Amino acid sequence: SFIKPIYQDINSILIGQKVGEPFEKLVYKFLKENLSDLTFKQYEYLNDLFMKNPAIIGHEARYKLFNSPTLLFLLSRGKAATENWSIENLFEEKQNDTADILLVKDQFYELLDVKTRNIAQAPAIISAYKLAQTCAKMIDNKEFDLFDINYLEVDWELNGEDLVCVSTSFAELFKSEPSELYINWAAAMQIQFHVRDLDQGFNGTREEWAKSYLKHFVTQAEQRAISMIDKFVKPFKKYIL
Amino acid sequence: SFIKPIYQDINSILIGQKVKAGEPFEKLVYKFLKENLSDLTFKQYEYLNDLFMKNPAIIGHEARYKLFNSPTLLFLLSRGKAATENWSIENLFEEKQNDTADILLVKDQFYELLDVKTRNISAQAPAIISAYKLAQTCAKMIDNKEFDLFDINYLEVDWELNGEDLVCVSTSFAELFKSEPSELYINWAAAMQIQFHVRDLDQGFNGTREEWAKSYLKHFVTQAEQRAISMIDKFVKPFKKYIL
DNA sequence: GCCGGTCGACGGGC
DNA sequence: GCCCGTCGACCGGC
Ligand SMILES: [Mn+2]
Repeated sequence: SFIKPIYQDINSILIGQKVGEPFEKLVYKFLKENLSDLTFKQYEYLNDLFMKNPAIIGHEARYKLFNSPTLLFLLSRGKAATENWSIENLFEEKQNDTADILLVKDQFYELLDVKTRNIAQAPAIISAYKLAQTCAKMIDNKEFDLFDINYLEVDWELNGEDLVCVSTSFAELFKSEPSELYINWAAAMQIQFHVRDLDQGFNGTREEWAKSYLKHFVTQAEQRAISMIDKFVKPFKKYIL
Repeated sequence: SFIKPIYQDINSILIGQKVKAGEPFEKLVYKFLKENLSDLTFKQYEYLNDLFMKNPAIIGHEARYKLFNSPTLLFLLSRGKAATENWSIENLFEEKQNDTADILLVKDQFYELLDVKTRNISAQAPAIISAYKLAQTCAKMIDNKEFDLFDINYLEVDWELNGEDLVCVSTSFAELFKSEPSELYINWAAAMQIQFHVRDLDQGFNGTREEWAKSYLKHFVTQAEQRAISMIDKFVKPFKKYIL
């Protein structure tokens, strides 16, 4: 995390700003103004990577520029989009992209999401399944010291016509207890939580985090299958008889 | 249906119209219907505001819920205790993008819920209704024998890009209750949404609406059982090896 | 709050 | 095209 060591600073600049989505642009702005050389939006990182490798043409070749199957899986775009890419056909911000912001330096990747809220309902974080896949690849490729998925919550309060930042929170996914992670299966299998109160006491490595998270996903997967029978089958059986 | 009879007209008018998202086409259908079927044509929050406004005596969520005279229709169109509780002429409903129906058409205690879909040409099949929402609707239709009360219909607006602007090329009309229920594709991960292309929706179901409900509920259940099972191969089987 | 279902829009494999 | 995940934004019952 390149953000933790300057989170003091980020908090204080964010506290008192006024406009809740417009808030993440102020996080980007600040980070770009202060960590310029390592601050990227995801489509921007991809553009930079590919521009800097003009000889690397076509999807299969460019897929090799990541030299990480986990990072190829989290950060890369699809075969065709990676094929059709050129200096005249650059990538553009897409919501479907994994990270709000990318911070990279000395081969380390900090995937960062900004979450904005008033004072209610837990946002989508990542597909529980997409995470399981991330973990599997981590473990398979022993990529335990490559990336973090961290979060920044901007808490705002209404004010006339303005919205004002009351406070900020920061959390690191790999510092959380995997089993405390709420999975909303129906809602695109999205892990949901508020950054402000995501547990931060996990005392293992990313390897132990990945194993522990796979245990949780597998567990909940089993639990959902069972829950589906109780919720979606049993009650409706009486109408077929 | 109140638009089935006038569809060649909505089709007449829409085809050939330019727009400089694809969504503003929904805007043109609403304008057309509001003008040619003024009293029937709503938008779920309009009807909601309307139903309550013309009943100033009826106050609070329970009393207002009675206004619907239909468990099944309540389910579809209602806004929940607090929203219904704090509704007034100084706190009217506004359209939410997670309401049931884009457009509501109503005459003589009959309801036509109309969704508008818009598209290019070989696009993703869009969300229709939560398979589970529909499962509850059907059950409610049956528990309460409400088989002649509402239809769920769709209008598809096909556009092609023409330089800066989009030009309506064709349109489609289809009825959910005329589709063969067992053909309805349920995308479980994506909010349990049944997805289909309106244009391709088959319309050869011949039976009571009851038979459609019973037949839908057969599909939903079969599909649910299959999904739960498939979670084991999709989400358990591949990750077991990682358990230490 | 916690839980979890709903509508939208889109990617992206084959 | 079909299949079906992934990210947004949201509701609304306890
Ligand atoms: Mn975001």
